[PDB]
Amino acid sequence: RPYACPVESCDRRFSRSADLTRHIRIHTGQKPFQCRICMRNFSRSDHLTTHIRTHTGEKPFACDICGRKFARSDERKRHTKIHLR
DNA sequence: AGCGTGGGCAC
DNA sequence: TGTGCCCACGC
Ligand SMILES: [Zn+2]
Ligand SMILES: [Zn+2]
Ligand SMILES: [Zn+2]
Repeated sequence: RPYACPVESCDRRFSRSADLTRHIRIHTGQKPFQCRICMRNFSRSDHLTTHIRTHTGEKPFACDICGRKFARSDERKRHTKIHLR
């Protein structure tokens, strides 16, 4: 990991500089992506997309066992295991 | 549960 | 780099 975060209080190191560039947003407080519905700002475009589903009710991920739908794949993943014994 | 949000990284 | 997934933790 050649790329160290230059912020004094931070000890994170990255394999790729582009990842350090994304990381630095934490320290600069930069949130370039805004939700046009509630005007909230987010650090990443991926997180803005899933956030928008909280407004639209879009839930693309259905449980294979019971059909319950979720906005995110990881939510469905956390859910499916409840069907275990 | 609902969902913010960082880290890894494919493309 | 931008875009956007998986994974994982947190409240
Ligand atoms: Zn840092
Ligand atoms: Zn919003
Ligand atoms: Zn289910």
